[PDB]
Amino acid sequence: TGVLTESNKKFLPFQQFGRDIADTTDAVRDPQTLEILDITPCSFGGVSV
Amino acid sequence: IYSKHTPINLERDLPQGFSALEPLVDLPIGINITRFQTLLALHRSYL
Amino acid sequence: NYLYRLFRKSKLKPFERDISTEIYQAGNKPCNGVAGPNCYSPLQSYGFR
Ligand SMILES: *[C@@H]1O[C@H](CO)[C@@H](O)[C@H](O)[C@H]1NC(C)=O
Ligand SMILES: *[C@@H]1O[C@H](CO)[C@@H](O)[C@H](O)[C@H]1NC(C)=O
Repeated sequence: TGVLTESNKKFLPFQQFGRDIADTTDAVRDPQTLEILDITPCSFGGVSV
Repeated sequence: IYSKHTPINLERDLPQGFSALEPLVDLPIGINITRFQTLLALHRSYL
Repeated sequence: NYLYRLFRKSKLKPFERDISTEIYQAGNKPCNGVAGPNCYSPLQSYGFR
């Protein structure tokens, strides 16, 4: 579950998936359309009453 | 199979620095390989 | 028609096929590719009835 955005990450042709510093995927390469979709978790935060 | 092409000057063929080898061809073979040999090309002389 | 390898020098590795129809040496004495005492063929057939 996330927001898919355009990416400026120059993926190599063999590379499909992505990851970040803590080995959490930051992007995916779609098979049907060969484009890179950056994955960002949806907005959240803590509620204090 | 991983490969890389790196231009080198007139110095030691195995040069310094890093040239990472990109994954080129991942062949689905499933056979036993224990020995290998290099193939060369030779031209006919015609003389 | 269905045969299994009863005898081999070492255990196989994962996803490996062995089709070599060579003799096995079960004793100290070399067998030299000829059957005889303590020299048996590795492939034996199943008795399916
Ligand atoms: C279908 O996917 C392949 C890659 O698996 C791609 O080359 C091709 O353009 C796609 N076809 C369509 C109509 O999107
Ligand atoms: C491949 O063959 C050699 C000899 O032909 C054998 O010793 C070796 O165990 C084989 N590899 C595997 C994974 O069984």
